[PDB]
Amino acid sequence: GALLRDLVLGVLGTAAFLLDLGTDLWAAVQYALGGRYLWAALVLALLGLASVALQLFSWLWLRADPAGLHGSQPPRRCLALLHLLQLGYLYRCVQELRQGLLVWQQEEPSEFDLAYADFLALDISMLRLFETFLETAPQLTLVLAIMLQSGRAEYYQWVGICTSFLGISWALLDYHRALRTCLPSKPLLGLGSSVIYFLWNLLLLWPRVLAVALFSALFPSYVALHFLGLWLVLLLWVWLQGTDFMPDPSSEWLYRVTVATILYFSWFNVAEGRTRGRAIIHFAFLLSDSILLVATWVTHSSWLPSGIPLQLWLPVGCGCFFLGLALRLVYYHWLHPSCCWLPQNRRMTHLAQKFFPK
Amino acid sequence: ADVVMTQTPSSVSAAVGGTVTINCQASQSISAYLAWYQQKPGQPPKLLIYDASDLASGVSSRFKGSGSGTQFTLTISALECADAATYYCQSYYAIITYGAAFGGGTEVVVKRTVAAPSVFIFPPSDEQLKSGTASVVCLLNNFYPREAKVQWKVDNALQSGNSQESVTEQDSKDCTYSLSSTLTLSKADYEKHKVYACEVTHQGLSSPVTKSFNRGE
Amino acid sequence: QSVEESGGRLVTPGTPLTLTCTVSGFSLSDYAMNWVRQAPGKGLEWIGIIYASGSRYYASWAKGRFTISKTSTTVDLKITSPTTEDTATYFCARYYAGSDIWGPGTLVTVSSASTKGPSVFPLAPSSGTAALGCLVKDYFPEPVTVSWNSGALTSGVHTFPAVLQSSGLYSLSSVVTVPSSSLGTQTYICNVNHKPSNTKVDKKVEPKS
Amino acid sequence: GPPRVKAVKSSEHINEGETAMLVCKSESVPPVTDWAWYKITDSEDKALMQGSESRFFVSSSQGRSELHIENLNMEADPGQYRCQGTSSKGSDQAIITLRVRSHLAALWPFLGIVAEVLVLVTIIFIYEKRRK
Ligand SMILES: CCCCC/C=C\C/C=C/CCCCCCCC(=O)OC[C@H](COP(=O)([O-])OCC[N+](C)(C)C)OC(=O)CCCCCCC/C=C/C/C=C/CCCCC
Repeated sequence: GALLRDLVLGVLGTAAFLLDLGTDLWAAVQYALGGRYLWAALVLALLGLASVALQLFSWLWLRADPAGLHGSQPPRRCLALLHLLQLGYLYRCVQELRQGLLVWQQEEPSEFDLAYADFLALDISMLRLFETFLETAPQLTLVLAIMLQSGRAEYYQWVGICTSFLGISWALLDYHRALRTCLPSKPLLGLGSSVIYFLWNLLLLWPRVLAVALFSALFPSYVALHFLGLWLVLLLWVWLQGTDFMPDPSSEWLYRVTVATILYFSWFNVAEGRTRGRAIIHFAFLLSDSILLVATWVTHSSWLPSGIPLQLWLPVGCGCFFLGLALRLVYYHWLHPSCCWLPQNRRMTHLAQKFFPK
Repeated sequence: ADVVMTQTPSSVSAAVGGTVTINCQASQSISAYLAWYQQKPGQPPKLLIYDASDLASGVSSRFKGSGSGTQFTLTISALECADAATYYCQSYYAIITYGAAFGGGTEVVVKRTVAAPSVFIFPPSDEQLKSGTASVVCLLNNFYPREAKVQWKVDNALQSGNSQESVTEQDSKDCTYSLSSTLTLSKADYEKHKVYACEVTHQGLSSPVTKSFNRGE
Repeated sequence: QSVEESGGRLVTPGTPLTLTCTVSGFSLSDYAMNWVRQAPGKGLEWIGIIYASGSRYYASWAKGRFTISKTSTTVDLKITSPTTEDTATYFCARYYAGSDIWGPGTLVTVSSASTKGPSVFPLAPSSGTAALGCLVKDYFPEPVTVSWNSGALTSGVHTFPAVLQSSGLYSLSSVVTVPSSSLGTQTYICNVNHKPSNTKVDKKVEPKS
Repeated sequence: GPPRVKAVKSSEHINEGETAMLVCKSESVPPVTDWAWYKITDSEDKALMQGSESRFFVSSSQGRSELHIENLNMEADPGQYRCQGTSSKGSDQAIITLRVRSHLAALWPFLGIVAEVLVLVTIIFIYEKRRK
């Protein structure tokens, strides 16, 4: 039943990704055909940048990959162009889907083939996490800012925010699933731990997105400077920190950039094993920035059209923040197993080991 | 720098008895110094609301202005057919420094029930031929919605580029439209062909209506 | 309390032009006056304002291109160098709170073409309600007024807005629907008036045998 | 009877460099023919003459008067203004309070942001470079 579960979950995940991309393109087309071209240009640029980063990540991973992945129907030469054409992610998805389908169809495939399928699933999970924090979060913030600024919310925008929510949920659940699966003996009920992890992560992530959206709608010309400054500071922090995630040392600039970007929205373990120090510092920084943005919105209150109910969304945001903090404390202090320390996915092992210090 | 007014949406529709809203966004703080105007086609505009909320003299209570700062909104209720017109906002906050720029305009279209168009055709008069030009007129009368397609067929041939359409605004009494299509041809071509038809397609027509005539007959 | 503009006409690009707005029922020393223009089928552009004390303020885009002045009873708006982009209807408006009292407006056309009288042709009634009308074709510049039976027939009168033609002259038709039994007994005459060419034409529209 | 005048906005909050427009209105009959604006000061009220410091403007019509103050200053402009209308049957007054917001409060999310960035960089740079 494990093979069936893995294949169905992978199909659901790829379907969700496809849906997110489709709704994003639909919203861009709607904006372009209905009016202002700046919104369409912004979403197109954001999507392109996220896609370029993902393609570079996948290409670098395949290049660094040692002897393996021999079931590559497209020639290595063709593979590079395929990834270059923003088709590397889709290639990984279809590769995992085909591998899982073949494994399931076979009466009992060899453990080597099973391990290969697991390797593909772990790699796609990592890419899903990077893709969600690099595209869904910025897209969600942009959509919310556009809605709060224009004042006219549409069905396509509502569908886009709901799809973004579903994508973030699946991405976080799958990432925690992989992290807990890379640890030996699986002694705890991983489904519950993954559910609570995703719950607190999304509960504290949403308020940050809402705050950034409010700031963007109140001062669209300062978002660039604000994001660049915070992103540069986070990048410098990562530079001061240790990073040995992928074999290529020079190519790690992409990893540090992605880590800084994901840190700009939530918490993502970087390295070492000392916790409660950097997590607390990060939480204080995030809280201060969110409070500052909220204060700016309050100061320039009468500056947006009467669209989405803010006197109703804000209390929900504060409640979600409190609930997320409580659940995060519960999951970290008590419900957090560590367990200490054939192709084996060393990237996932690296992350899991740096995620479970004890 | 002159204050620029951003009036949205460009068009807005509602059924008889409904309610519409229009938003005007000022480039800077204008406090409560925004006036609303209603301009009907041809006639001069008419002041509806001043100081962003005070109703003008002799104006029905259906019009209600709200807002302040940089965001204002006009709302109409129990929409009658006599409300079909273009509405404009205008800032007058310290005109000596920011001017009094007007809004882009908001065409308010009432949505009545569907009405089939009465089709009539008019051949060119002998005097116009004496002059040396022939104009055939196809008149679509008292219909709704506004979208309708008129097609000119001369000896079963589909014409294009030698005709001109004109559409009137919504009637104040029954919210209906009227449209004229004026096919223009020289004397020679007019005498060349024989049968002239006007294929009219509209939502209120379950089948394309074709009014036609024969030259001479 | 009312106002009435005058001075609209056709002029060649560059020739100056002065429009006059005559108030009635109030003094110009106790109220300000605005000048607002509107291009054909466009929105309203605010041109300028003259206060009661005499201070004059002009819109940013119109600085220098216009000049406002006033006497004890009329307000004058002079255009120093009209361009093709200066053809529009001009309204004068009393400024109290916004602009309450407005004028009928005068049309100013700036083009190189010359004036041309209108040609009127009858749209004979077809053969329980018949339609018939008058085709006002090949005239310039705007506007032309059409009335039925000296203004005694208004119900069912549809005057279509004019449209630019290939030749560059305007054309429009004025149609009207009437009871079919009245075609034999009631005389329908259309009265077209084109002030820019001083052309008055009363054309009867008789039915066809 | 006696006239009754009231302000359109009893309290306003503008910023320096711009131009405030205070306006009083009245609907009594006979209408208010003449209007006069005074600025309240300690123990005395000073008349506001048109053309003063090339920045004041008064535009008065029957029953309505606008006071335009150009180039809002942080020292002399804020305060209380009194509009007084004198119809043939008497006179009335209204009080409007004007505050001038400065660039200190206007550029609040710029200084705030750069301060937070500075604090963050110092915190991490001592927490890692030397403390860690
Ligand atoms: C090589 C360098 C790479 C890294 C940097 C590159 C990109 C990252 C940053 C992107 C942000 C772009 C900001 C664009 C600024 C210019 C906007 C503009 O000129 O106009 C914006 C438009 C204005 O509208 P208006 O005139 O009506 O405003 C009237 C306002 N008032 C009423 C107050 C008068 O308003 C709007 O568009 C409102 C909506 C704005 C939405 C902003 C979303 C920001 C999202 C950030 C997440 C980014 C992640 C990047 C990750 C990269 C990983 C590699």
